[PDB]
Amino acid sequence: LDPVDPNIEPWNHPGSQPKTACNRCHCKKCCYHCQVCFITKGLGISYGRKKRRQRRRPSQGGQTHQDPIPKQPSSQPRGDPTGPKE
Repeated sequence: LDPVDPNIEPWNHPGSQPKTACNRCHCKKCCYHCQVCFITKGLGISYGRKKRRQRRRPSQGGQTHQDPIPKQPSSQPRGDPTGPKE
């Protein structure tokens, strides 16, 4: 775990497939800060996250992030045409 930063850097979704196209729907919103496989396998449950583990807070151009942009989809309804987020 914790290779580059997260396991496969899965903080870049269209907001219409990995979280809408009949995907997982069981471990993505399992009340746990929504980590979705990141620096720790505990899923940010309570091992001691540092937030800076992302090393790309300013990167959110269609990133559909969860911790940095939990505000909304962002860069979707007003940025890149993902699908039904416009």
